[PDB]
Amino acid sequence: MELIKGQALFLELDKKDFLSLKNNDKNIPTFAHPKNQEKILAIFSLPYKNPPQNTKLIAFYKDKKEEIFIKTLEGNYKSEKLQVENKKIFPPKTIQERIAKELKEANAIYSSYTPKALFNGAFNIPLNSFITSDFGKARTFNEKVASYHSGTDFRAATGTPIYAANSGVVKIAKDRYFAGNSVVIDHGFGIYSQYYHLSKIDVKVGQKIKKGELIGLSGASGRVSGPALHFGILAGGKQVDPLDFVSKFNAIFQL
Ligand SMILES: NS(=O)(=O)c1ccc(-c2ccc(CC(=O)NO)cc2)cc1
Ligand SMILES: [Zn+2]
Repeated sequence: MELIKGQALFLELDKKDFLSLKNNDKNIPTFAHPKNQEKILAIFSLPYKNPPQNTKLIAFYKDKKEEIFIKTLEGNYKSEKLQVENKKIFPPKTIQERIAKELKEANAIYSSYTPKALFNGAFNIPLNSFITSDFGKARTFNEKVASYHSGTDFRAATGTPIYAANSGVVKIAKDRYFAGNSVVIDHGFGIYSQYYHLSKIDVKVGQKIKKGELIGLSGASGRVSGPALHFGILAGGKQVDPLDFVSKFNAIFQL
């Protein structure tokens, strides 16, 4: 199979006599195919930075093993040539500490797998705006990816209402260093949506939020480049193309 880096892939497998799905010694969870009852699904993601050239998954069954080969593609992302090497930047220890703390808080949340659907049908757009900055915009130094845009940015003046893209449980609802005022929703199955640089947060941690329900007002908090909404999707343990994902997810979980 073929998958562009920084993208998610819903794998289809026979339900019957299935024991596990592995990638070397790291197990991948599975969930029901909502229409076809003889199948199950698994989300596989390739990171934008340093993906392997290829991947070999193994679906182990009671009576056999079933290999999946996935070729990694570069795709067609925008990329600007960097001039100054991404040298180890030297922040004040107060900022270093906050980033480290927030990294630890985030990793714990993003590997807190919930084995049921908290969502309700398809994802919707968190607002009815347009993309000002695509996902996957890379900054490159001697053909190596130094950094990239982990989500997609919508046009939003400060104070534009933002709504949850799907139903779920709120896991983060606060100001963070890089993200600014952040909302992060667990939709189940390792699927998390992200809403950053808000001017106002209208939800609490642990709160059940419905799709289409208001989560906050867009802002510019922690955003150097002016007011806008940053929308991100983490799934299969990786930041992925949010619109590519929504499209793939929605084709399965429509109604
Ligand atoms: N879920 S997480 O691990 O806490 C997390 C992931 C990504 C970012 C992030 C930081 C800076 C920018 C720059 C930008 O131009 N935004 O508009 C974009 C995204 C922040 C937090
Ligand atoms: Zn952004």
